[PDB]
Amino acid sequence: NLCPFGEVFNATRFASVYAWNRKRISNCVADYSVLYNSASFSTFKCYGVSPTKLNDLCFTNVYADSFVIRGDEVRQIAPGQTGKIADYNYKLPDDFTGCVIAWNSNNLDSKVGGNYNYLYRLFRKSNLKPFERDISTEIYQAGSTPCNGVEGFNCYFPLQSYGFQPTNGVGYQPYRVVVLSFELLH
Amino acid sequence: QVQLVESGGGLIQPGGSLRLSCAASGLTVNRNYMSWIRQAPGKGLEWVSVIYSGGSTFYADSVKGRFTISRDNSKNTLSLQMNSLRAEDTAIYYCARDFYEGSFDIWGQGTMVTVSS
Amino acid sequence: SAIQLTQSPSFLSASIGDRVTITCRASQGISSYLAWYQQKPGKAPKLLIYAASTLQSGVPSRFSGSGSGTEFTLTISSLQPEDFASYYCQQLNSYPAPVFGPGTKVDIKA
Ligand SMILES: *[C@@H]1O[C@H](CO[C@@H]2O[C@@H](C)[C@@H](O)[C@@H](O)[C@@H]2O)[C@@H](O[C@@H]2O[C@H](CO)[C@@H](O)[C@H](O)[C@H]2NC(C)=O)[C@H](O)[C@H]1NC(C)=O
Ligand code: PRO
Ligand code: PRO
Ligand code: PRO
Ligand code: PRO
Ligand SMILES: [Cl-]
Ligand SMILES: [Cl-]
Repeated sequence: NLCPFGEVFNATRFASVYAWNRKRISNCVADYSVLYNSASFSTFKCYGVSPTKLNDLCFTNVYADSFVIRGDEVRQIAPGQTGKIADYNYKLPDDFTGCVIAWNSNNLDSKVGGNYNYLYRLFRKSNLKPFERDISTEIYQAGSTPCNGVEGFNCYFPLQSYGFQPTNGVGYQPYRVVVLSFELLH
Repeated sequence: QVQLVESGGGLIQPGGSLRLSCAASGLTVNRNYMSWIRQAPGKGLEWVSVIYSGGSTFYADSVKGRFTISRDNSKNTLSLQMNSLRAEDTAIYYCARDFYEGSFDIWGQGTMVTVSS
Repeated sequence: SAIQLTQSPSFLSASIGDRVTITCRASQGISSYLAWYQQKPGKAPKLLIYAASTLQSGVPSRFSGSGSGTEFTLTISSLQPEDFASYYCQQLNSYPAPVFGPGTKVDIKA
C-alpha cells in the first residue's frame, strides 16, 4: 500500500497555524523522489537528511504537519528560529530531523474581500515547546487588572486573522506548509 | 493611570555607551510587545528594537550588534543598552507598547540622546 | 525585495476648517495593515488610526482613515488650530521590521 501523501498535500483545505494539523503515517511504502523533483514547491528544505537520498531510508513513524501562514513567515518554520509563528504557533526543535515543504496558495486561500478563515496566535505569555500546540482562546491579560472575559484595553483576544486578499504582496500571501518529521534509527 | 517614563539619555562621545530605562505603570512589560523607537532631530520615526512577551528580541540593522534590549520583571521596566554609539544614533528615544501588529497606543515622553563630534 | 512606504504630500499648509487628506502608498499590497500617527513638535506620537480605518479611542471623530491594499488616505474633515503636526503612516505586521512613512507636515496659514 501507498502512503496517503495525496491527502496531505492535495487536501481541499488546510488548518490554521495555531491549530496545525498532525497526521501520522506508517505501514506504507512512500515515494519521496517525486516530491522533491516536483517543481510545484516554492520551498523544499530538509534538515538532517539529503532529500534525494530518502527513498532508501526506513523510519518508524513519519508525522506530517500541515497549516497555512504568510510567505514572509515561512522562514520561521525551521530549527532554531524566533518570531510570532515559531514562538506562539508552531515550534521546531533545534535537533529537528525532517523536511519543510511550502508552496504559494494565493489562488486557493485568498478571497476578494479578504479571507478571514485562517488565523494565527498574536499573544501568548511564553513560547511554545517544540511541537507544542495551543488552541486556547482566553482573553490575554496585558496588565494587572484581570479581564473577566471582557475584551478591551489590556484585554486582547489572542487570535488574529490574516485576511488574505489576492492583491497582497507575495510576502502577505497564503502559503501552504507541510512539515515531515521523521523517526530515524540505526 | 497608564504611562511610560523614559530616562537615561544624555551627551556621550562616539564609541561610548549609554543605557536607557522605561518605567511602566498600568501595563505589564513582560506581558507585552515592548519596542524602542527613535527619531533623529528633524528626521522621521525609526523603530529600533522590540522584545516579545515570550522573550524573543529583534533589532533594526542599523543597531544590530550594538544595542541590546532587556526587561526587569521585578521593577516592571524596559531597558536599552546602547554600545559603540555613532553620530547617526543621536535621537530622542521612545519606548512604546504594541497592542496590534505594531500599533503603538501608549508612548513615553522620550529621552534625548546626543552623540558629540 | 522589502516593502517601502511613501507619504504624499511631504508638506502642506492650510487654514482652519479646511478638509485635509494625506496619502500613504505601499510598494505592494498589504491589505488593511496600516496605522496613522500624529506628532506635534517636541511630543511623542499619538495613535490616531490602526488597521487602516479603525479610529483610536479618544481621537476626535473628524479624523478618519480609509483604503486597502496600496492606497491609504488620512482625512481631517475640518482642520482645527491644534491639528498642526507631522503625520506618519506605519506598515503593520511588517517583516522583518516595522516600517514608518516618511511623514507629512501640516502647517496653518490665513
Ligand atoms: C496531487 O495532485 C496532482 C494532480 O492531481 C490530478 O488532478 C486531480 C484533480 C485528480 O484528478 C488527480 O487524480 C490527478 O492526478 C498529482 O499530480 C498528478 O500525478 C499523476 C501521476 O501520479 C499524473 O498522471 C498527473 O498528470 C499529475 N497531475 C498534474 C497536474 O501534474 C500529484 O501526484 C498529487 N500529489 C500527491 C502527493 O498525491
Ligand atoms: O486539521 C484540520 O483541522 C484541517 C482543517 C480542514 C480539515 N482538516
Ligand atoms: O540549512 C540547511 O541545513 C539546509 C540548506 C538549506 C535547506 N537545508
Ligand atoms: O518568502 C517567500 O515569499 C516565499 C516563501 C519561501 C520562498 N519564497
Ligand atoms: O487608561 C486608558 O485606558 C487610556 C488609554 C489611553 C491612555 N489611557
Ligand atoms: Cl528551497
Ligand atoms: Cl544585538
